[PDB]
Amino acid sequence: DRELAILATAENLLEDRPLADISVDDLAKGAGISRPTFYFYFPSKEAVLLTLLDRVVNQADMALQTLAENTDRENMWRTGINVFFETFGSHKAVTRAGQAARATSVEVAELWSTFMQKWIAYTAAVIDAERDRGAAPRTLPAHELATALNLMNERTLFASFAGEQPSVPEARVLDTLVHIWVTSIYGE
Amino acid sequence: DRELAILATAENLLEDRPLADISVDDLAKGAGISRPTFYFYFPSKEAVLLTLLDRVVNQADMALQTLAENTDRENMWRTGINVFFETFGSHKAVTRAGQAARATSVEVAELWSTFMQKWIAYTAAVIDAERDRGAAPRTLPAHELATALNLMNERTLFASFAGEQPSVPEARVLDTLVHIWVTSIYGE
Ligand SMILES: COc1cccc(OCC(=O)Nc2ccc(-c3nc4ccccc4s3)cc2)c1
Ligand SMILES: COc1cccc(OCC(=O)Nc2ccc(-c3nc4ccccc4s3)cc2)c1
Ligand SMILES: [N+]
Ligand SMILES: [N+]
Repeated sequence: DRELAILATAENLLEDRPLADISVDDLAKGAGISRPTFYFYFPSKEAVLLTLLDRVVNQADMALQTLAENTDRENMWRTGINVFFETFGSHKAVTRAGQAARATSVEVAELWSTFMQKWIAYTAAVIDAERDRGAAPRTLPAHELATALNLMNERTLFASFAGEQPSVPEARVLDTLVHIWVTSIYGE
Repeated sequence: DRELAILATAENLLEDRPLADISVDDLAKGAGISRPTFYFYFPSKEAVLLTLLDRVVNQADMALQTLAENTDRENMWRTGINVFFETFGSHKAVTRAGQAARATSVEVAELWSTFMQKWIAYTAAVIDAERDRGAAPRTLPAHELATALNLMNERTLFASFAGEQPSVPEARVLDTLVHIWVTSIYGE
């Protein structure tokens, strides 16, 4: 919880500016500790972002697990995509920074990669179940369809949350993604 | 065409390694010229990448214009998405580097942004035409559906071309994207 202070301060500062405009001394100051005391909890400012990102991706992941262990088909996909929209949506600054650091950082890249593989494998399993019960047609291989849908969400939510041009406005992005998932999963 | 030599050399070196592992002296050497002679044609190695990216995006754009000024609906979308797949697919190293430099470079960011807005506006116009002729249903706003489909293609092609994990294998990515465009455009 000097640790938690450092994490909270880094998330607050990331609202204002990028990681590379945040100094260790910045983080230390905000957390009420000295610089060498900072280095006791974290090896670097990049390690702090990694930890923040790790907690955010694990929060989406635990929320999706919760949903899984339990409405119409459209509403089912909408409630699952909404886990990602609300979770990353509630941590935009960390989302944007972890987005950027995937270039910068092999560790940020592998964390992102492991969780995307997990969410894709879970989307493919649900598509397969829908196909085994006769509710969805056997069109594309489920895992390939899942990979594209998941990558679409990653890129489109990142764009909306960053205010990119072009982007879907944040107020319309959930409905946009759900329409594309549902038509592509159930459509022939 | 000392200019063209510098452009060709930079595209060849980008096959081996990132821009930040390529030196001006590298580019100059490959192009058969001195360093100050290099600085006569380009202000920096970043300006060379910008130019390479500019020619690649304009090539996709002119190819899509060609198609536009002229088969079943599935095949129509497939031939248009294929412009992007073949054009960026034929220039992977430049594609990957321009992908990365969007973070690094406001100019790379604006070039990418201008062309994505243009391709989205064109996809929305064709969707609207399909809806005006009664061939597609009026579901999502055409421009929002176009923005998500185009962002999906950008992210999914970049992943396939980079060999990312996760990605759709390059041999399956065109069919994957076309299925999602067609079901989402024509589906209710
Ligand atoms: C920055 O934004 C990002 C970054 C990375 C991923 C992302 O979206 C993934 C996603 O929405 N995938 C997804 C959505 C829903 C489901 C599921 N929803 C349900 C609902 C009921 C039962 C099983 C499931 S499985 C699975 C994966 C968004
Ligand atoms: C690195 O990979 C990238 C990077 C950026 C964009 C991208 O894909 C955009 C795309 O496929 N959009 C697209 C596809 C097709 C069409 C069209 N296809 C036809 C076909 C006939 C008539 C009109 C049209 S309009 C419009 C936009 C791929
Ligand atoms: N949100
Ligand atoms: N290609």
